[PDB]
Amino acid sequence: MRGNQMLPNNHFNKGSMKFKNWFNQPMRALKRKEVREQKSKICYPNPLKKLRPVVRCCSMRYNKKVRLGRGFTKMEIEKAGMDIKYAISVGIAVDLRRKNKNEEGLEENVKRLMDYKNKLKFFTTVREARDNKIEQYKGEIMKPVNIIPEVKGIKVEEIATIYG
Amino acid sequence: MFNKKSKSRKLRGHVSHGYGRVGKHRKHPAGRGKSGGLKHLRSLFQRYHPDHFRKLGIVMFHRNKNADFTRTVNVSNLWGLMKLEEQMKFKSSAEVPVVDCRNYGYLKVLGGGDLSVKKPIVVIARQFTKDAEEKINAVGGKCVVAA
Amino acid sequence: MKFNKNVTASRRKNRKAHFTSIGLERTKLMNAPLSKDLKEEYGIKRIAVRPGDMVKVVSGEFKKKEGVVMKVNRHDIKIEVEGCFVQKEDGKKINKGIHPSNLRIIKLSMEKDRAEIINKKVEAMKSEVKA
Amino acid sequence: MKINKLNNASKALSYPVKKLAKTEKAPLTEKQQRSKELKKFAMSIAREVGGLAPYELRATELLRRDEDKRCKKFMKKRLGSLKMAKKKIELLAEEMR
RNA sequence: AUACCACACACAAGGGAUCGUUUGGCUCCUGGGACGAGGAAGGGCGCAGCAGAGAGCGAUAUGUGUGGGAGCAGCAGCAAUGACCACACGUCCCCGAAUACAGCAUAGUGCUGGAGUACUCCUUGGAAUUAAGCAUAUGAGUAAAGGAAGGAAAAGAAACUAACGAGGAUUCCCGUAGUAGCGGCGAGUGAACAGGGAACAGUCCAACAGUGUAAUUCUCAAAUGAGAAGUUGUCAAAAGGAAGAAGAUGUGAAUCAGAAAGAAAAGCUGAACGAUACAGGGUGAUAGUCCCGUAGUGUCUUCUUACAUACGGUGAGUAGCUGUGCUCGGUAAUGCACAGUGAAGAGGUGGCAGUGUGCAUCUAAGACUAAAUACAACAGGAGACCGAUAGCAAAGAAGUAGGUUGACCGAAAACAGUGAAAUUGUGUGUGGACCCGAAUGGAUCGGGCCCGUCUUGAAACACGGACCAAGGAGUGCACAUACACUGCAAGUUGAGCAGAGGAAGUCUGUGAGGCGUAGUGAAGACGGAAAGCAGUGUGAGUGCGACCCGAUAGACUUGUGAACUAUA
RNA sequence: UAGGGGCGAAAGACCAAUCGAACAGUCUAGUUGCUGGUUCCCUCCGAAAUGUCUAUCAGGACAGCGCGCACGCAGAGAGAAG
Repeated sequence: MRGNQMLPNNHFNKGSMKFKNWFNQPMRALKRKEVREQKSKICYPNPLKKLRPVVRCCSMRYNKKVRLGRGFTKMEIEKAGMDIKYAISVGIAVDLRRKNKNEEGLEENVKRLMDYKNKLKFFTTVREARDNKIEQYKGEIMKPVNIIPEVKGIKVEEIATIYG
Repeated sequence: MFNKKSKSRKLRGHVSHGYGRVGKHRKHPAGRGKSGGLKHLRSLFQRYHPDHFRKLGIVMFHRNKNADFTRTVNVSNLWGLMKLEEQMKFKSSAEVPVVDCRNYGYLKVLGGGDLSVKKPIVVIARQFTKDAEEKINAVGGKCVVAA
Repeated sequence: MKFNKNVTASRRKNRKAHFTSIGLERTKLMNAPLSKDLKEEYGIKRIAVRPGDMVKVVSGEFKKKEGVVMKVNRHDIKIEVEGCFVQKEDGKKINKGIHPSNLRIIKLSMEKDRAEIINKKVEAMKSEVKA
Repeated sequence: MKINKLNNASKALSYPVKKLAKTEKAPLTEKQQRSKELKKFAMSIAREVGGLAPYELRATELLRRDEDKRCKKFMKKRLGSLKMAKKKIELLAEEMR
């Protein structure tokens, strides 16, 4: 060892070490596409994905950002006038482990349930939908965006009374 | 340049491959890795790496990065967070801008330089230096502490 | 262009498939064109050459000659035609074999099952032609 | 390095939420009461049929001589936990009374 | 130098390089993952008209049925009264788990054993090597040896994280991170939550079953009886379907002629014609139209999948403690064991030992679970891969010929092409070891010790080298780095993954993280200079076989040997 | 009766032409500061065998002497005169 370098630390001593290559990457992508397509036929009029709640992220670093969670709580579902068995039949996800501890978090998730209920359409048989030429929705349902906001201006008299 | 021939291709026909006839090219003449550092390699360490052989400082057996992560901005850069089209409106306009550093991922404000435009501004952050507070109050602005 | 990915385009694979063929696939190798008149007398465009049929040689040393098929060598893919031969130093004469595709049929040998073979092929066409 | 810039005072701040009160579960139904009664009853019969174990006898003997601190040390070494020892002493005391 | 020795050229010998060719290999991707007491895998022996090896088959050693249809490769004989092929079935000698046996369950019938083990789970457990020595440590919970299962296996629905304004089973990918820490604080080792995605699903037993009648399971009879299990506790409900996928197979356009020349035209020259088909293969030289296909189109056969009852809050030699041994990044104990000791019904946890007390979050000591993930044999498709001293050891009867007492060990050989050099004979010329400089009709003149290599120093009485051909040694990846070149710039980026698209290419989104935009201290705490990020390559350091070849040695096996020789 | 084991009227003798620790196969391409080798042409520049520390003396590292790219630029391996 000669000259000036950051002192080495390269961990290649272990003779039993395995290597993983990724030559299969394009092909496995094509298989995942073809499985989704055929799954989408089996339940034609219905979306492939279920509806999920909006929750707030964990640490001090991510407090100001909202995200999708696992499932609605029994309290959210009941407040919007539904019952658990019905919610499942209509493609809403459920999570009985989660607890509610805020007024705000509850109010927002109730809005999602009422919005979704309003945008639905019901059919007697598959053939009726087929004849009406209904086109099935793809991707996640009503996802959050979390954009950067815009700079508001305020009059000099207000400065004393509200502080942004 | 984007491509160049290698040195190995010029050394064809020359006996020692550039390692010398007397010194040669052997397997490991000095030892393996970064070993020998208190002994025969002491001169390399004392010249380039003097604070290597030591123990130092307070110990916490588990730390959390998310609970301690922060990013800092100076007063001279506050107006720069706004878009250039936005800057050019508030410069002439009668209104006062309300800038929230949390929205750009900044949490602490430092007192470096002078403010870009000498008119009032409202600045929202988690912590301010003493110099920063004095500079903002000098122009008739306001500092608002928030979580 | 080929869009079916189950069929091979390898030179190595196509060649092995040729020379190691057996059964009905071997019979496909012995096909020859019919003359313009016979293609009105019968529906077929090409048939496997058999002994006793009458052929015009259209390429090679024996070009323009006509004659009766004597023998069909399946292992070494060649046909022997009456009166196409070479003479040795001894004066002895040996029939020289011609590759099927260098021949053209002028009259069909209708011995045995030939009439049923032809019927079977004509029906197979119409079945899909008329649909 | 983007670490260790704020003071501990400013890290302790928090956003002003509106809370929801906890739903208390104090009511205990008739059938739940009988269930608990029968379990406590069964625990009596075992003690009546089979009696006390050797260290329980030795412990109770020390309590009669007012050897409180000896009994404490003894029980700690038998059960491991100083909490279990404090509980078992209180149960044994009540049995003797 | 008549004939010996050397060199040059022509011819004949001798050998198999070079160039042209390839029904083989290798690598990546996709499918598949199918054995045995109904005798397997592996071994032996027989069967043909002339038959050794190999292939195929069992004393039925080319039999039966279905779909087709022309010959059986040599010689003699057979064949529309079916040559030959393809699909299924019937027959299937002896040894071998090898069994007329061993262990075990039921009212009874039975089940296990051996083979295979790349990938997955459970045990047991090294040394070479690195530290420039070596003993803790490293290599490594790796190799080796044992047990067991499936097409995957394991895991799995919190006695879970976190301290936020919180989240919410398991597995896998990007990332936190070569970080917090462990360490003769040396060499070296080394995780977790978050944040962005793929795929998504939850449920059972015990505690706790009608008492105006065991209502429950099984057997024989019978059209309504006998008997077995069981009160040390039996018994807690639906048919049902069209979709989805993979194979097999049918059809399938359009050309003739000519001078010269050749063994032969498909070349070349003129005139035509097809295309939703100009992928590729075969024909006596380079073919869209000569043959097999291809684009486009028909049929048929298999496989996969789907509705009912009743419930909660106490599962013990356990959790824990003391001593002890191994283990982990886990540090005054991370996990697992053994011996002593041993709870409560209420207990467990909140990465530093103890005692107290509020607060937050969970419920151990019983069970089941799809999808997203891993990789041999065997089958199919591809390639900036190799081209007979290469590529698998093996392009032919290759794990073969042949060999070890034994465990075990193991080759060569392509075309009836071309036909180099070493080396030999004959003929013709020129010289007496040969090279460089300069010449004659002709004797010759001048200069030169044998190369490669270690070395102060080689012609050496220093070592390697008889001769010719072919093969034969600084390479790949990871991490920091300086330089040259390129885009944008207070910013920058092909993370994974989604949408489009006859597709391992390309285009477009969503969207983390990282480094930079300013530093100082062990830290509490404080704050005031300096263009960067991502690539394409070159020089150079460190770790892996690491420029190529080379020890005496060390360890591990449910591997072998007393045919020579020692002793009873 | 079998390998850190056997067997020996004792020589470290003999255990399949092998014994002061057998054979087969694997870990393993074990390690090497030591010996041998390391494959095309021309052009331009051009060394060292010294100092300090080293379980260091057939080896290293740091400095000194080469070369490449070079921001820039009043200097010099010689004399006088104090």
